Amino acid sequence: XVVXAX
Amino acid sequence: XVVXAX
Amino acid sequence: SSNDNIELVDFQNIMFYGDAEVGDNQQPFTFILDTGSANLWVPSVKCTTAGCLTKHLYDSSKSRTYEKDGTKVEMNYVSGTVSGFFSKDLVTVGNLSLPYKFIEVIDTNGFEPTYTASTFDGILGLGWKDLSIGSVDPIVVELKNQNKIENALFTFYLPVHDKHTGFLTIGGIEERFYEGPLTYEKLNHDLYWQITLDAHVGNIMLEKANCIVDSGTSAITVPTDFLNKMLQNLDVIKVPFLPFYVTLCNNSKLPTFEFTSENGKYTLEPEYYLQHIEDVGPGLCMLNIIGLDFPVPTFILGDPFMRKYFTVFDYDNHSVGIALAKKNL
Amino acid sequence: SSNDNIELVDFQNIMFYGDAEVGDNQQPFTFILDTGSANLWVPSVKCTTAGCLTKHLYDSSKSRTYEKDGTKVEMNYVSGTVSGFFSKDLVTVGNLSLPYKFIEVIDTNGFEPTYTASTFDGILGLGWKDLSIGSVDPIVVELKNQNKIENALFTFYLPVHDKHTGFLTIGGIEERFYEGPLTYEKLNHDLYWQITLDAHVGNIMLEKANCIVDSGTSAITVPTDFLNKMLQNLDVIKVPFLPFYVTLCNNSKLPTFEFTSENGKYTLEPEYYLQHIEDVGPGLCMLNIIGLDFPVPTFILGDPFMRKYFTVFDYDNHSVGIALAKKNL
Repeated sequence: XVVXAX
Repeated sequence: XVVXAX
Repeated sequence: SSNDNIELVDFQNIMFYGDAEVGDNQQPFTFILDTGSANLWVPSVKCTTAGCLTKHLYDSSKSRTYEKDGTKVEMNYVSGTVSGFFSKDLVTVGNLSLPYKFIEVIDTNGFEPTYTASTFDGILGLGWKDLSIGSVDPIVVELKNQNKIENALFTFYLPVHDKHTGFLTIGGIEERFYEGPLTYEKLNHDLYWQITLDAHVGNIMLEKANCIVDSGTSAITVPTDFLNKMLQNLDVIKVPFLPFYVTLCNNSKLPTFEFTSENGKYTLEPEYYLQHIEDVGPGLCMLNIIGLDFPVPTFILGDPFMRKYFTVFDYDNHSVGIALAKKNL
Repeated sequence: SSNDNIELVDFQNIMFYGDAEVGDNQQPFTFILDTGSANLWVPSVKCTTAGCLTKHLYDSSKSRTYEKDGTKVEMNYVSGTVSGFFSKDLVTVGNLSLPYKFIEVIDTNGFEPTYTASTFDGILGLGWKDLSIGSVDPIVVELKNQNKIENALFTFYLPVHDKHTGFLTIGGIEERFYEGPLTYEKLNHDLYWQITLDAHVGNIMLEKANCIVDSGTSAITVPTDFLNKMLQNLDVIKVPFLPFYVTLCNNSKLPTFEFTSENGKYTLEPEYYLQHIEDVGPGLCMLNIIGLDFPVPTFILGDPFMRKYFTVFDYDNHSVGIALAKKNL
């Protein structure tokens, strides 16, 4: 897996 | 996994 | 003989590749031949990414038939993105050839680590025009319009590791590739090669499911909800924080997919869809059924389905033909 | 005591959650507390999507301090997307509280399978304003601007499953959480908590790498080229087409990550980036690492880094403080 913002 | 177009 | 055949090589019973050429000189390339997309691309010699350094690269200055365009394109897939610019050149598929709009890719990082890990150079899309970027008419459609082939159709007989190579056949159907009847399913849309089938695994049913037949997908993909229901009947091992599962390959409780239409019944047993990981443990497999939610409930019948079933992709009749693939030629 | 603390509980041994509240009636929610984003969102009672079924839901009608906005908004993460609309209400973190703009999420289908597979309700961003959608001042910045805390900083001490809980501390630094001295690294940009460090693993070096300290990332994220070179002769199995890297836990070749500045040296030994997968096979581990390319070569120092190192996120001084976390409180 989980990778958090663009 | 691989999933090919949008 | 009489149809244009492109030999296909297997990669670990999980994907396959076939070669084509670009430019009037040779310049060979290895492609994922992909019914789930509608664009051709090759890594440019102007690509300096770490991925492209291991690949066969397309030099446009080595080709007289090349004609510049330069319009910027970003190609998006479920599994990543590549970018570049449109070019045009002689694309040779098998013994056939035609001037064709394609993409010279110069950035591949959005397609890593898959690109570097694999031995293909590019992707050759085999979908419908509305799926393409830059409204490109499909190769097979243009070839029949130019009278190089009898029918605007192509055919996939997939390779099976330790058994046989495969073929992409363009222009006609060859009986050598299958046993029993072909069954035709009408497309529900001219976009992906997408057909409507009732999908069931026991009492888990999704009637009139949208089913994309996709040679560029390595898994069977199902709605996440559908996968969750299937997992309730299994005791497989989830990989920490990844949507992947490990099983013994001989787990007798693993599901057999059943896809049914008015015209035919198709089944897909664990032997076809599982990904063996013998280098991790004896008789170990990845489940290789992936949850993927489209706006409409959708199954991607990827390579695992196509390894069992010979498939005919018919532009003229807007259908997919399905027949049991011959176990060996 | 003196600073306010949110207790943290591990999720599946790698991520962690903490609780906070929205509304003047203190509606509680479980959050990923995410230094890698800058928006707060909670699923609304107005949510219609399947992922909301198991979640705590925010009901604006039950809170007197609710202020309507309704501006539609999509929140995009590397791992998925949620959408809904802006609202304003009292947000309570610890027993600190403030009126705050947040997103009422009504559609979670773009965040599956993660959302349904997890037990958090929402995400509470702890990054900088420029990373936000809707130009939202960070909670900890606003709180200091409103003079509710001494220092515009917060602190992470991560839980360890069998051993101890963790804490998000707002407003001050507590010596109990770390041993030895804190070392401070200045942000290269006020966006993510991103600092410049030389990254060294094999004889492989990436000088002046952008390193994002991200509590909402479960892995160490590494440039794909760097990862590929890292793994060359390491006796690690990459399962074809998966970000799934399998090794003997006791593999003697596994290197130690070394991130350095003029100020400090931070290492991540195999014990910190390996996850046991004994149920897959005896003595097996997976590398909790993935390849991910940003426009600039970037490492995400996610939870595995923060599990080893106590971290201070200092808005006033635009820096990250790093010290070895105490093994036990």
